[PDB]
Amino acid sequence: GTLEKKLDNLVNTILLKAENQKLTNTQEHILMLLSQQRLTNTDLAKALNISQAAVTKAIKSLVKQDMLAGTKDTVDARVTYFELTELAKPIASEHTHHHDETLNVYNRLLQKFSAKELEIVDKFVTVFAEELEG
Amino acid sequence: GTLEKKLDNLVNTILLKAENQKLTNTQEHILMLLSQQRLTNTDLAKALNISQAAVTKAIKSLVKQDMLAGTKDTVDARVTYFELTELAKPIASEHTHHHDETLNVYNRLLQKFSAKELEIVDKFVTVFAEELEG
Ligand SMILES: [Zn+2]
Ligand SMILES: [Zn+2]
Repeated sequence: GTLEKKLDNLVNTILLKAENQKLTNTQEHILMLLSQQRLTNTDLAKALNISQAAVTKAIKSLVKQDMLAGTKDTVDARVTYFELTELAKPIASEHTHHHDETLNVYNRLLQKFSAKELEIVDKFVTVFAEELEG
Repeated sequence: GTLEKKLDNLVNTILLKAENQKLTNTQEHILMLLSQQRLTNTDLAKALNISQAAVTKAIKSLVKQDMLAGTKDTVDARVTYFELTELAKPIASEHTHHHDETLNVYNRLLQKFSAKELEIVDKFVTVFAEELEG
């Protein structure tokens, strides 16, 4: 019962719960992002903290599945912007409020902690935040 | 910058980093578990905190991929035990020490916290632990 182990479990459940429980999470969160405005491959890599290449994989699958449509900027031809299609919009929404609920779960969970206890939680989830880069 | 949001991000990166970066994590951790001893479908569901059905999906894929072999108990015919095959063992090992490294990352990360700060961390990762059931 080192906290190290507790951490490794926590993450393991996060992965194994997602897995088991057709679109990737990447795909789901791309749709979610493009739900509130259109964006480049590059905004999206930035926003979601992933490779350009990973967006372009997901993007292409989405386009194959009629989810998404690329339409080029009329000042800079290099740039393409993606909109959702009608088929996607129900899907984006559904995922959007799946995420609204998980925030309540997070809120309720955090309520168990004094607001000074929480500054450690904040600190902790913050260093944990991007020690996940490697 | 509510901690709620910080949490939802943390998890999101955990999922999107795993995804992008052929075997599932379930599969990888089943192999990992069966690396140190043989076990039922049921030990494994318990151990990994997932449905019986999810183990049997993963198990069957593994058997199709020649990773795994079921051999029945000689006192209770109802019970099947799974061993890894030779093809699997390199794979289990590799994943085993991928996990050895992530523990150092976790350790190094936790070192930044006073040992009283850490009792909150422990508390926190513990309630977070299985508020992830729903
Ligand atoms: Zn999501
Ligand atoms: Zn793993």
